[PDB]
Amino acid sequence: SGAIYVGNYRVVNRHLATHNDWANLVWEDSSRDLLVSSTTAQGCDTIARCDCQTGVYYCSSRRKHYPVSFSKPSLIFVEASEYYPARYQSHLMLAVGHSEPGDCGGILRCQHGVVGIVSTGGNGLVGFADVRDLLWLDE
Ligand SMILES: Cn1nc(C(=O)NCCc2cscn2)c2ccccc21
Ligand SMILES: [Zn+2]
Repeated sequence: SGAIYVGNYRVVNRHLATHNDWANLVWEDSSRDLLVSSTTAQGCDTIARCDCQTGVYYCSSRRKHYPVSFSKPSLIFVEASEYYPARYQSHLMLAVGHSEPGDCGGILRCQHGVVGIVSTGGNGLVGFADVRDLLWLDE
């Protein structure tokens, strides 16, 4: 689990979105595993606007943060789960690192702020859903 709070928005994995997230829907993209909902309270996380390929991510299955090198956001074929069939997920970044299904929602951060959130994994690789291109989150 996990979410990013910026301004009047909440950014979550689309497959983990609650009934309340869907009732206050702003934007969703099934190909990216992302959903954004509106909030009453003002969030204060900072979104990174950069092309960093190094950062740190939170791994709840180990209660630890790991520093990683990750690829640039792209279109990668990912295997099926109970939430999605096997498909091409877009705006996805991979890194060598540990992850489990329950780790989805953990934030990946660089010196500039929040880069994205854990969304896919397997074979000793962890995938993150990029949020740096969503410029409207700051207004
Ligand atoms: C981080 N992580 N996530 C999952 C997962 O099944 N849930 C996401 C659902 C999904 C499927 S394709 C994009 N999102 C996973 C499975 C094994 C190991 C690590 C993992
Ligand atoms: Zn950066």
